[PDB]
Amino acid sequence: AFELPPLPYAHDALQPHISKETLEFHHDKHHNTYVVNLNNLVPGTEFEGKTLEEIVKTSSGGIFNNAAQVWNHTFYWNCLSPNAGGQPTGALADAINAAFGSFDKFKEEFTKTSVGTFGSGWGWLVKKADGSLALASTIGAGCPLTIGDTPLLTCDVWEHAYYIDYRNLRPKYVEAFWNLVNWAFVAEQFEGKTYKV
Amino acid sequence: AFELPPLPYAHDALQPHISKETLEFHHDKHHNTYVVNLNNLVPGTEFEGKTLEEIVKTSSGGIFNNAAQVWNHTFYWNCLSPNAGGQPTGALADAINAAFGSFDKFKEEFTKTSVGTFGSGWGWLVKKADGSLALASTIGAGCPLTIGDTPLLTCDVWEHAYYIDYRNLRPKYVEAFWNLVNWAFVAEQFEGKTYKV
Ligand SMILES: [Fe+3]
Repeated sequence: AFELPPLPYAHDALQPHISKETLEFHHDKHHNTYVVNLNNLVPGTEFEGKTLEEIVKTSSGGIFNNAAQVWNHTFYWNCLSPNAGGQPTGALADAINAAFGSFDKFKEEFTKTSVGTFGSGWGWLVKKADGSLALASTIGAGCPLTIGDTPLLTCDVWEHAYYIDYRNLRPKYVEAFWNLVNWAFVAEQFEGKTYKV
Repeated sequence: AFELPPLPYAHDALQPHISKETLEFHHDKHHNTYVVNLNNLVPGTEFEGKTLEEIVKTSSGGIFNNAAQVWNHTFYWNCLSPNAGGQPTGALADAINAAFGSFDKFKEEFTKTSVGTFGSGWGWLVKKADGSLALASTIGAGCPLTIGDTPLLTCDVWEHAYYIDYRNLRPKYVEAFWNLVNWAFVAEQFEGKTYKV
């Protein structure tokens, strides 16, 4: 059955941008719940052998909400890391600077897309089927995988992602998340070995 | 312009079911923000003279999300109170026991409807146009007023309504909310002077 992927870093590794408490709750409880619920939902269905990506790509209803949320969260943890942040270099940086004009202007628009997500949702930086870059905002457990797009970066805006550390100040959370982005991971997604399982 | 209604009780009046901190944030900040945004949104539009209820009933988009969230919150604060909880008596109790079988089974189903709201939303107990009782779950700022139904009771399940006190334990929040319900207010809505502003 599906399993909860260990955190790619220590629980206190992302301080002081995201507390250890936030990670314990967000990863140990919330993420875990989605995993548990997915494992209770797949038995006896046509999703019994499929892979996470496979399920979120063909499922709907409650199976989807949980499957997509598990993936979204695993992907999300990888988009972050200690001693990171900064900017992307190489082809990624060119794709961004060419699609958004500059990295600072990409952050501006990525921030607007995230913060402007009404309610529970996610902010995304994706690569379309034509290799072009694009921003997307999903609500709930919405995942770019279902539109054939390729996720390069994501930002969880569900209130539990930041309430402990920023309360209602969602913008201050997004701003501090920039200091944790794992551009190496984003780059890998951009063009190379895309994240799976 | 629209104003933020004072809390019907002290900020620490609902302890220990809902902390004073939760009320200061939920009411003083979140509730207030929806008010402030509504006031920036209505000027120059066709909602310039209307009432809160009028706006949430004929608006859409961002004007709606803010108008309905202001209403939902004001209504919500009234559905709670110190030295309350218990059960409804009279005609309300009859309508409940007749629609749900018993008050305990109504709580079961109301709880299921609330907790089962995926993401940000609200749990409701309404009275349809044919006087029958019904449960509803809205996402985001969804309000039963727009369906011509009559809200009797509501439970905010946006994570900010309980994260400070229960974190991811939404169920323990709903369970503690029952100890705060102001049934007199719910009764008023059931049949009589319905809430205004
Ligand atoms: Fe709220």
